[PDB]
Amino acid sequence: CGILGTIIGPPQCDLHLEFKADLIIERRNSSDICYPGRFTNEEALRQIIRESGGIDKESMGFRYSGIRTDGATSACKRTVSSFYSEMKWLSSSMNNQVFPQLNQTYRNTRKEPALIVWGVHHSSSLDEQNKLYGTGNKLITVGSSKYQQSFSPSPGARPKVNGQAGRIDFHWMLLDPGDTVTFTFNGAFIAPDRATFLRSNAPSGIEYNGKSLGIQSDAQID
Amino acid sequence: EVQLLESGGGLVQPGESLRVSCAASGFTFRDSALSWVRQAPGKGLEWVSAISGNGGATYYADTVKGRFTISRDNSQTTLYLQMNSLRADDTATYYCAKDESPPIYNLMPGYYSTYYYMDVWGKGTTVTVSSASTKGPSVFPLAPSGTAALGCLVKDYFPEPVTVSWNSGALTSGVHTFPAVLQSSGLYSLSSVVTVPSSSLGTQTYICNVNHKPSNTKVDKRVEPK
Amino acid sequence: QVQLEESGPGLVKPSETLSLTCSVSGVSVTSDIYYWTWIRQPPGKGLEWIGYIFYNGDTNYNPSLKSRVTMSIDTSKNEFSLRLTSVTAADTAVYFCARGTEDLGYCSSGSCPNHWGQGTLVTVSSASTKGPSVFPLAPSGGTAALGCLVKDYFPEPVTVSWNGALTSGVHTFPAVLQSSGLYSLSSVVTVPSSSLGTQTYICNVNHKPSNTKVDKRVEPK
Amino acid sequence: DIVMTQSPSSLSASIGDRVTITCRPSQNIRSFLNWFQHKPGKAPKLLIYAASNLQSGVPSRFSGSGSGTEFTLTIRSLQPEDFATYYCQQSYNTPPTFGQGTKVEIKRTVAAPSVFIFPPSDEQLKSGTASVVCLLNNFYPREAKVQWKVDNALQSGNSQESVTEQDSKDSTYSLSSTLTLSKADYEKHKVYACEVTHQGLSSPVTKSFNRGE
Amino acid sequence: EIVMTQSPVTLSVSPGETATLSCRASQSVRSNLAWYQQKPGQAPRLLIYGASTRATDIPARFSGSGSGTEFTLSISSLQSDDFAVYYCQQYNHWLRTFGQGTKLEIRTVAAPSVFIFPPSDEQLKSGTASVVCLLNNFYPREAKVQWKVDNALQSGNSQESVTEQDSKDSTYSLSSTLTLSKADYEKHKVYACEVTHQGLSSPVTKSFNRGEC
Repeated sequence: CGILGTIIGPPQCDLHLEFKADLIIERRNSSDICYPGRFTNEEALRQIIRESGGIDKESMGFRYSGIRTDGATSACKRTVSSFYSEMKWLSSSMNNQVFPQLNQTYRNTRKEPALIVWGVHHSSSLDEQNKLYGTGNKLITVGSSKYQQSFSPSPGARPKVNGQAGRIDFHWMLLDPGDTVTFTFNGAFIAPDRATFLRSNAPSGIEYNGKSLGIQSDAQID
Repeated sequence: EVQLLESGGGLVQPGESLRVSCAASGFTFRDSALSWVRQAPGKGLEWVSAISGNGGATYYADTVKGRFTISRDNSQTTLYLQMNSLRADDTATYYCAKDESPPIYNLMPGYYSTYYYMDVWGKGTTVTVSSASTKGPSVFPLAPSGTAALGCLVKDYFPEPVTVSWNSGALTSGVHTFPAVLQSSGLYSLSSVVTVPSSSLGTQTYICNVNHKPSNTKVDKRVEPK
Repeated sequence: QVQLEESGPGLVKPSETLSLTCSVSGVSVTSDIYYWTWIRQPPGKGLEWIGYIFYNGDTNYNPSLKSRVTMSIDTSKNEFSLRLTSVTAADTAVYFCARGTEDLGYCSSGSCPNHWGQGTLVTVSSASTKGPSVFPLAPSGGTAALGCLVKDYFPEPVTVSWNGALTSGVHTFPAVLQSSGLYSLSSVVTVPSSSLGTQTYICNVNHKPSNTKVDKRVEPK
Repeated sequence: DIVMTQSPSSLSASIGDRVTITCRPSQNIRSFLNWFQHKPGKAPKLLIYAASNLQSGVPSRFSGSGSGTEFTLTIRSLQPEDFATYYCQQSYNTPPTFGQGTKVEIKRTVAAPSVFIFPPSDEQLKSGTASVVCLLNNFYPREAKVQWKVDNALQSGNSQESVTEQDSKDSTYSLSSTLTLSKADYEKHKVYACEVTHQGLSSPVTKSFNRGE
Repeated sequence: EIVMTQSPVTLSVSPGETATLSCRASQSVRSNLAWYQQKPGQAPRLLIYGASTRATDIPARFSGSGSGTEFTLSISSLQSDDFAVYYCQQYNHWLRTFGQGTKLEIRTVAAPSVFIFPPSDEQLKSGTASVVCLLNNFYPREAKVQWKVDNALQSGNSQESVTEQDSKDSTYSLSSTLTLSKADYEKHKVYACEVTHQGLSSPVTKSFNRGEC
């Protein structure tokens, strides 16, 4: 397991989705991702997790109407082709069908600031974007009271890793309590299913396992 | 000019003694240190010892800690090295080397500065320690059978070296004289070859001229196609 | 998904400027994520990376060459280019153009060219261009051989086809440098002896630096 | 400025054999290492990216492994089309740098050359030079010796050879030898012969022609 | 009492390129460290002393660096006359030690030309038989010779030596001698030298039959 992978759930990180730890050990050949991509602010994101205490997950409550949400890939095999455990891959539900302008708002009910992660998909070919998300301009915008940014796919071939020319890029935010993150997208968007909550921000309500040290080690455990 | 000249050396039976001289000539006022460094053909350099001022060294390597002793004669400006109880592995080309130190060290001009680097090296004297017993070579043809190769095998001699020329030095192009190898008998063997036009075999005579000065032996061997 | 064709003089005189162009097909040079790279390989030596350029203007050149090299992208012609000043014999090399895709999860910026052109040879020399003379290799237990001799050209390369139609059985030999300082090579093909009386064979010898095309047809002495 | 040390510089292996090429960078480069294949006259091709990812169109007999300071390209059952020079390339810091390359040659059964001799064309003789060409076609292994004889006098110094790279389908070589004479010397002699010595010929083969017949 | 290890044992660098050498030393050493350029048949010559301070009137292309344990020596612009062997010494332990030595090379791969020589009748009358195999003018230096007598691989009864890189063409040559008693030599028929080298697509055998020519 790569550490960042605990947040979004590749098959690797299946055991450690809701782990509780005083000491966290990263390992060298670990891969944060099943389908090739990289986290924005990656090194900064891990340092958060190492000292988290572990993480608790709860569903963001999103529901969908007319879309394929069950997107699967050769990259996330898991008995049969699959995806990130904690996200949904959204597709047109009929090939080459232009994707719906949709909006989502999720609001941070809990006292601890939530961790939210989302994806932008850069399709293997200009064709594949079309097949997947329909045709025309693609825009994704993420809005929070402290955060707003807009993302667009830049579709092309890239060197084949894990058998995929396509890439998924993850962007994350910290959401204060009582704050709404608004998700608006016409496609190419990988959606959070679950919010990540640190355990050292818990109220001593027995999830709470405070203040871990994350190390990098080649040694066994004892 | 700071050159020094090493005299002495030669062939000695194991267990014997031998001292090598080093005429320190030139810029060296001989208030500076001097050192000995030996190297056997087929091996790298190895520092042997050092001398300083008068009797300040007393600096010998662990290999010769109880065998070699270093003398200095400033009146005649010559450095010595008495090599007693010589063993087989002592066969090497003993180099006499100058010694220089950074000017911050060497407080008193005569005594030893414990940080020296050698700058001016000598010509070197070869010392061979065996139970051998000088022997001249046998010379055999390596007969040629557009371009042909021919040569001479110079076998079963001791000690090194031998010299080989072709046609009294009139033939140079294409000549390769190889390093000698030491056989289990303790004698050396080497080959010298030359490549020549195939068309020259029949008109042109090829003779290898072999000189082994240690046995004052001299052989010319005509190499003919057979 | 992209094709990359290199072009340029082939012969440049010492101290002069080397210019090369890469014609790109299949994608646009105005794309935000691709970068365009040159690499070179001197005869019998290793590959040497020259640099990359992004449409947004970001470039990086090998420090061995940075004070002499520039690159540019021509959006109007869908091309990108190499300019190398004050050349010497050390710059005689096959020059390859290449495309890569920015992929900072797996690669330093601009450092993984993954679609290359086949390379174009540039010779730095004061000698003049010379077109080849092309001579036939006429045929003598079932199979006959024939070919064409391409003699005395400069600099390299020549290309040879037989008829682009006859292709199976073709061998075009590496050029040899003659003592005169000019190159020579042969191209051969194996064919049925039963074919020598009735069917046509023409080698086409083409040498772009001398703008030469020479056709020889081959047959019994 | 990272130095890539590839080994061996060259190797020969039979068809179907497993081939291994190693690359050792001068500092740890994690997985930022690519492998390229370069076949004669074609564009260099990226085979493996980020140490182990097979590129599109590359056969699965090719695999990359390793990380840090030691990397391996394996070709599990060598085919004639795999004749090429292979290079490792680090993408860890700028400038990207390449290994010095590994030339992979195919071992196959002995194949004797077919020999052909061509007299100079009359068109060239008007230039004052006569080129006589001898062709050795489709042989293995690479040694073939070509001796020229003009009225049975062995020639030296007045010929040049050229050899093709190993063929991508049958793994053979071909060789041309060109004997160059002034026209004046060419017409003073009669019999022109190319004599070929090679492991596939039980004794040497001579092809010859008579000037002016 | 303080060992010095240079790396590698020998390196091949094209003329003009920079050749970086290594001088790893057990235990700390910084104040005193001297580099030397011992050309074959000559005494060593001082290049750098201390660590980076070069000797008097030596070219500026010789650069020195290092601290405590790891030490390097880089030759900026390489020349064909730099085919010498390089060494490094140290302070102090009141006992200076030298390094093992690094051989520096300066061309196109070249297959050996291989010749085999039977023993002379003169030698046989003295009771011994030396069979000599010559591998001439090859590059790079790595080459293997195997001896067979009536197809049986010989072990323990040969010796070989290799010339310094030839100044005139940058090649190497190698002589191997198989030594048999007269009685043994006269008991067998086929004497063969088999040569393996990067420039040869297949190993080459030269042989003779005793009592035939």
